[PDB]
Amino acid sequence: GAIAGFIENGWEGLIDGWYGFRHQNAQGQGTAADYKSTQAAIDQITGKLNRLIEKTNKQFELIDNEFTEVEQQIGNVINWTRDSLTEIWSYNAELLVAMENQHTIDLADSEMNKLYERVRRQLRENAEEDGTGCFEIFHRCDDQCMESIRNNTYNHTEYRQEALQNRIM
Amino acid sequence: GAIAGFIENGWEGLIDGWYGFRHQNAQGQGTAADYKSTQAAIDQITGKLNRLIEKTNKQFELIDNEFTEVEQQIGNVINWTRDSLTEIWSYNAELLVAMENQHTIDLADSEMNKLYERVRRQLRENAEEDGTGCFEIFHRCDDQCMESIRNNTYNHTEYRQEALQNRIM
Amino acid sequence: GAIAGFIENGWEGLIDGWYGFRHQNAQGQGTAADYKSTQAAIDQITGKLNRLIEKTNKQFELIDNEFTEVEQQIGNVINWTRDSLTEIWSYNAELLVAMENQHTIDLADSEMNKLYERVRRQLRENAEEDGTGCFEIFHRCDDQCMESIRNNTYNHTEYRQEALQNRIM
Amino acid sequence: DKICLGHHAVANGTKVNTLTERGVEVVNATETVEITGIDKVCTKGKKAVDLGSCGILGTIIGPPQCDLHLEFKADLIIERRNSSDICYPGRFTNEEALRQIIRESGGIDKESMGFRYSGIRTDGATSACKRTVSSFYSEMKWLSSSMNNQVFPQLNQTYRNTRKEPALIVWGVHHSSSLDEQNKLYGTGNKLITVGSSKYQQSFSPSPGARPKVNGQAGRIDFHWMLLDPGDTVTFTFNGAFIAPDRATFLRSNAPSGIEYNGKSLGIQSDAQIDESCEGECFYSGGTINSPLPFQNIDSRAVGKCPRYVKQSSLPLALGMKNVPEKI
Amino acid sequence: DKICLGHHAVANGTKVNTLTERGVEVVNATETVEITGIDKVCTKGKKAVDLGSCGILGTIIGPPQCDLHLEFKADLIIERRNSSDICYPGRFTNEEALRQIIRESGGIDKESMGFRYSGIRTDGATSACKRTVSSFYSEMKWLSSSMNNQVFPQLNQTYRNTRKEPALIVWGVHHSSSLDEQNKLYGTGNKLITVGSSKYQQSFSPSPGARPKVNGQAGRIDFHWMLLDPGDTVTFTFNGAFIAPDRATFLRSNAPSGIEYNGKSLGIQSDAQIDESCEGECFYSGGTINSPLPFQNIDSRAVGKCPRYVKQSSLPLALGMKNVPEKI
Amino acid sequence: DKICLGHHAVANGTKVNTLTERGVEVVNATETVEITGIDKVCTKGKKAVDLGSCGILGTIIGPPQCDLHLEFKADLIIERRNSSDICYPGRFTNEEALRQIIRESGGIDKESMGFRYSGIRTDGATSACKRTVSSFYSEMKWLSSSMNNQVFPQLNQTYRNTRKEPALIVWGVHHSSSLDEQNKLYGTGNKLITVGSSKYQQSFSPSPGARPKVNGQAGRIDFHWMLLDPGDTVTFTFNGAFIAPDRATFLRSNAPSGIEYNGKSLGIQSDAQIDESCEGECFYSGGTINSPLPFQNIDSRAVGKCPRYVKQSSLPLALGMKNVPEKI
Ligand SMILES: *[C@@H]1O[C@H](CO)[C@@H](O[C@@H]2O[C@H](CO)[C@@H](O)[C@H](O)[C@H]2NC(C)=O)[C@H](O)[C@H]1NC(C)=O
Ligand SMILES: *[C@@H]1O[C@H](CO)[C@@H](O[C@@H]2O[C@H](CO)[C@@H](O)[C@H](O)[C@H]2NC(C)=O)[C@H](O)[C@H]1NC(C)=O
Ligand SMILES: *[C@@H]1O[C@H](CO)[C@@H](O[C@@H]2O[C@H](CO)[C@@H](O)[C@H](O)[C@H]2NC(C)=O)[C@H](O)[C@H]1NC(C)=O
Ligand SMILES: *[C@@H]1O[C@H](CO)[C@@H](O)[C@H](O)[C@H]1NC(C)=O
Ligand SMILES: *[C@@H]1O[C@H](CO)[C@@H](O)[C@H](O)[C@H]1NC(C)=O
Ligand SMILES: *[C@@H]1O[C@H](CO)[C@@H](O)[C@H](O)[C@H]1NC(C)=O
Repeated sequence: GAIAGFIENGWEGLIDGWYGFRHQNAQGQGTAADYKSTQAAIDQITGKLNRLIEKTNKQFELIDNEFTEVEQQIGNVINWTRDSLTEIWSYNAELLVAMENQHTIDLADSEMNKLYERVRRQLRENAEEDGTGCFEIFHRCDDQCMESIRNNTYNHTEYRQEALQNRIM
Repeated sequence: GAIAGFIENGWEGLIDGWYGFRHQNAQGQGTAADYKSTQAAIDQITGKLNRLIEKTNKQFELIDNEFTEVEQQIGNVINWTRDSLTEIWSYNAELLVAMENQHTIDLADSEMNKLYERVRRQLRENAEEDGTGCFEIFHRCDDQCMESIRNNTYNHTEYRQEALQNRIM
Repeated sequence: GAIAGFIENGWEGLIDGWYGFRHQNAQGQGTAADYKSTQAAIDQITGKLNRLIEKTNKQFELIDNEFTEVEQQIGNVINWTRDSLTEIWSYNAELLVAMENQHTIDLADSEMNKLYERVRRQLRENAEEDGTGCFEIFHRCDDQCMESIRNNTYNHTEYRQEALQNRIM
Repeated sequence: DKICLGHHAVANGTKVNTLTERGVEVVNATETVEITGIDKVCTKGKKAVDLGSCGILGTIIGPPQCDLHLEFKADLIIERRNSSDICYPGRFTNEEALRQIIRESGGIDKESMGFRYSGIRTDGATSACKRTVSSFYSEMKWLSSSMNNQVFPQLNQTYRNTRKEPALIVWGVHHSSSLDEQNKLYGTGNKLITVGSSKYQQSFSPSPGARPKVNGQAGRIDFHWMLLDPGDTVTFTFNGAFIAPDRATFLRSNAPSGIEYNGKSLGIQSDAQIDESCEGECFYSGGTINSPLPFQNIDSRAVGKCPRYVKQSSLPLALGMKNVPEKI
Repeated sequence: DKICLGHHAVANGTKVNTLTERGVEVVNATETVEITGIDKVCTKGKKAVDLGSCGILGTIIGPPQCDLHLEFKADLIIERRNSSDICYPGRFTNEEALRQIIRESGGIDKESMGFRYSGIRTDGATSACKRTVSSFYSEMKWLSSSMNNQVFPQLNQTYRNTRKEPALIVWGVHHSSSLDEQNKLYGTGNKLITVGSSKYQQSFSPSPGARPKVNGQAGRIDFHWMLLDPGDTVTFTFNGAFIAPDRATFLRSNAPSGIEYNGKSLGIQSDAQIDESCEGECFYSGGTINSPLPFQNIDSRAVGKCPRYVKQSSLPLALGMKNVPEKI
Repeated sequence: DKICLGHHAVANGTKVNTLTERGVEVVNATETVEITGIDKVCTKGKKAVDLGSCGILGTIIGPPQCDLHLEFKADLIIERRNSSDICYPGRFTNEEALRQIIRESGGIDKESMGFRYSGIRTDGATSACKRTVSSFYSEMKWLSSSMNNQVFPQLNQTYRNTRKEPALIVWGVHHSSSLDEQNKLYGTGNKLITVGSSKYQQSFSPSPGARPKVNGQAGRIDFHWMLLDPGDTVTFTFNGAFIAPDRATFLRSNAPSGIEYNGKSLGIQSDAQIDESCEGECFYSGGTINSPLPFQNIDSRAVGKCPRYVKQSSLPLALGMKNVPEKI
């Protein structure tokens, strides 16, 4: 029952946010979703499907008549031109979606690292990376300390010397 | 009046380069733009707007006549085909620009980190990251030392032991 | 005759893999290609050129006749429409290739760092980065230790204290 | 004594394609192709007319069918399949081109061309246009000799387009059932009709003969139309076989905002009923297409403000991060 | 005491373009544009017919040329350049439209329309259709007065489309070399031909005159065709100058899988030989295009399952990482 | 004791769209759509001709208008709006197709077809072609009976294309003002004209009548043209009503580099003046489009080496890094 982070795994457990903190200390185990980075991912995702409209919509009218056929010589060309244009628009939509899709998958990976990098830099010399996306903390960090790491107030000087003795011998 | 780097901020002050070093030490404060990475960003940016030409230019002639109209049955189709093709080329140009634009914005972010990563690796164990994009240096670095960090000659052994005592106790 | 890694250089020598380890220790010098990350790059690369088919192929028939010409008024339009569509498909293929190409070049750079980051995190506090893509190891690592680093079994505790004395004084 | 950074995952996420790879599993996804349509015409907040049995071109010249719709005002105009533009067998010259004008008209306003006649039967009636009793096109006069086999008068008419909007003018040439019937109707000898406008002139002659019996008539009437600029005279000159406009047709989207004006209609062709409760800007033969999605697989030929048409039945769009199921 | 991480490189890698930059050197690359084609028609595993001298439309009405191919069954149909659709000078109405039907037919099955004649020469022969001795179209009868200058009979024929597949019906109008020859052949006075179907009716009259001498004939025969729905009668009525269908043409891809059925052909135009050893799904005037690559620069107008056509002779696709040559 | 890494920023950078996000502020940007054009035709370093009043087709047959431009040599050819191809009312068969040939010709060289006449008036003149005194097309002869109401001679002419370049040949059919005038001019009885080439043959007959009076003439002349391969004879045979070519028209871009040769022109339609000081490769009705930018919003129908046409008035292109304004 040890705990790991994003590197190797996803948390089926985290259910009130996209990205989150999982911790353990003398008090026990906690999980909190992180709001700001969740909203950041979500904001970039919403407006998708509205972006695809407003890029691909047009105003058009009848060139050929279904009820009484126009002349076949020209009629053939209009069908040929219409099918050829559909090939082009089909190619385009399948590509535009695969782009927007590459982009959602990637920027999410991006928001995770944005956050982890923040925390690494925040802990300075008091913590070390296990490499599952987790930080090993060489001081005693307790549920009001954890919330500091999270709420972005962790002051690394308050614990530095403790951590350094704990880290070297 | 403390100084920070790129992580959170841009320097309105840096006006002879794209990327730069801001330092302080016993002597005072200095700012130097960095040439090589500036030129690297700039080289990739120039040739934009020449790249868009040479991808999107064609040679063409009159199919319909403005001065005396060609037959309306065919005339309608040529207008329809021309408008439909314009839809396609419009879609394409707005996408190609949004690509080249995503690319300039991104590769710039890229040149910054290329440079900062260089410097982090260059300082080895003598410095630590505040996390605003700045390095805290645990030895006495002086205006000829700073230029070394910049001109890529900083030898970390010359200052290592000084830095390590300064860093641990 | 010192050895460097990917940062500045490619290895013309590595010829049974895409990515690899180059080491030296008391025993001498060794090079091993890494299989898993090679296969990972290769798998993403193969299926290219099959992906481009299945995106760009169509079923079509004769609209104009080479052997006896159809009427010139319409004949002109079909040539005009066909050339205009070819402009569009040409633009598209040159872009789709330049994408798939940007992607192969980039994901390769990606697999290298995936691997180096793994190893950095694996060595924890026992090694330091020269910055040519190489790790300086502050303990005695020997050909069965090297294979551990590679085969992903390096246990950093077994050597930590040795490395820390070796690193600080 | 530790802290871990993570992202959410779910047990059974949907597969989406990316440029790099195919069928990547992810947390959430949405469809981008619309494939079901509303089989109604969605006319809410729009002013719509269902011609029904009325052919569209018939609105101009008035068969009994088109009696309701002679002066219709419409934002959206719906043609229907079995509709007949004509009561007495004939066809419009430039027919497909003429309708496209009408569909986008906004509707049409009619005013009398002011023609008057001296010595002729103008009340020509046919079995084909029944309407309580045999009748003709509502908007035209059928001109006859006033005594059987009496040679028809060389006559001239000029009408000039007073209004700012270009007028629509339609006229007829009658091809009689037999060489006899032409004689009985218009007298005997050479028959010539000439139509003159500042941009338009042409001459028509009947080519009388039997033709397959439609609506009970071997004879045919052919309609030719023109657009008349303001201040322009159309001159009508004929010795017979001529079907004469009584009224000029004016588009409503050329009006001066003088409350006739009802601008810019979309004319669709639909098999579906009407529905003033639902809302639509895209229409096709099946009904309306109204959808949050940006593509449709439903019909190539859809018209109005429409989702782009694509071959594919599905392209699924990612709405969340890549799904990485949790490990032991 | 060290460990290094690296990637492979080579001395002389190929240059590839990327969106960002041009001619980036890389380890491996492949061509994506196909530029050489197989100059054969690759028919392996396909059922193919080379009409050769046969014009395609000629398969319907049977000149001596098309004798082999009257009832052909084909998956792939190859037209050839000097091929003549006709033995006695004439041309098909809607000709280009007619062929496109045939190319995709699958081939054609023939059955007799059952016509019989009473008092006429039906055995009309010409220098133009030689075939051991002077002859005519295999699938038609040439109808003559049976005594020179004898006025030709007003006759009527009805044929009704029994089969489920729509039938193909072709008929002729003969324009005689001289005003005399019409007289000698069909007698004297007015000549009228009318063709009637539930969707089709039209009337034809000879306009006899000299025309430039082709195949040794100043006279011309013009072919008009129709598609007949099942259960529909085509009625033939004529006082002369009429070339009569003997057989109806049925497409094979409208068959009920009753073993005539050979579905859905692609008709190509090719100058190349045939080859049942090689395989192809894309064809052009030069030969087949079969290639691993996804684009071709070879021909705009290629048909079949084809690589996309592009202006460019090369776009080279990266197959490996960016090449970074080794340093001192 | 510290070192910081930074990038530049500015106070008020421009907003640019990216695929991800809209209106991202950045340090620098440039416009990519060209929206203003040079309202001149920019002909510097190019050889240009302004036909002006001259219709283009008129260059072939020589009305008084086109007197300057009978043998013009041009890289760029500019048609103008009120230009009239004809002095005596008529129209070219395949007219739009004929011009497109001329626009890309390079200009045209003329040489005499060598025709000579025996017993006819060839000097036919009209009020329509005034030119000091009444006159005709510069490049044709008008053929008349030489005595009023005298029946016109059955004549034959053959001209053969000696030159390597395919010749351009134009001829006329005259439809006389009245049935009388045809008689007065060409005598009485049947009138037939036939034109024969190895690829071309057709027969023309006058259909004499009054038509609306243009240029003071009820009569019309219709021009028919052909392209003649080298070594090919065009044979002219006519009993009258025939307007005869005096000179053959040869394109300059089919020349053998024998210094007539001036290859490959672009023909534009423009309302703008000319300017040999400025430079252009793209033209439209307004003027030239010359621009560093790669797109234009100015005109769909622009011709020459042109920027792509796009709906949008602006797409702004980033030229610098994302702008991140400095903080307290
Ligand atoms: C997950 O994706 C779905 C679509 O698959 C989103 O749900 C739609 O939400 C809108 C707004 O309520 C509704 O109008 C649609 O009916 C929903 N469609 C379906 C099929 O669910 C949902 O918003 C997304 N949520 C997250 C967190 O990803
Ligand atoms: C390197 O790229 C080449 C193509 O440039 C690949 O080789 C092709 O390989 C297939 C499979 O054997 C053959 O059918 C083709 O004939 C080869 N083409 C050429 C010109 O070599 C090769 O697979 C790639 N290998 C690597 C390691 O990149
Ligand atoms: C910033 O962008 C501008 C364009 O917005 C560049 O300026 C153009 O520079 C060229 C070369 O001198 C001139 O021909 C144009 O007239 C300029 N246009 C405008 C409107 O300035 C400028 O080069 C870019 N510079 C940087 C540093 O970004
Ligand atoms: C960090 O902790 C030290 C402990 O003395 C304190 O002096 C300081 O104000 C704290 N805050 C920051 C941001 O340094
Ligand atoms: C680094 O500094 C040490 C100090 O002794 C010196 O010996 C060495 O040559 C320097 N240069 C490098 C690149 O190590
Ligand atoms: C690491 O090495 C230490 C040495 O005592 C050992 O106890 C431990 O089991 C090793 N393995 C891991 C994965 O910690």
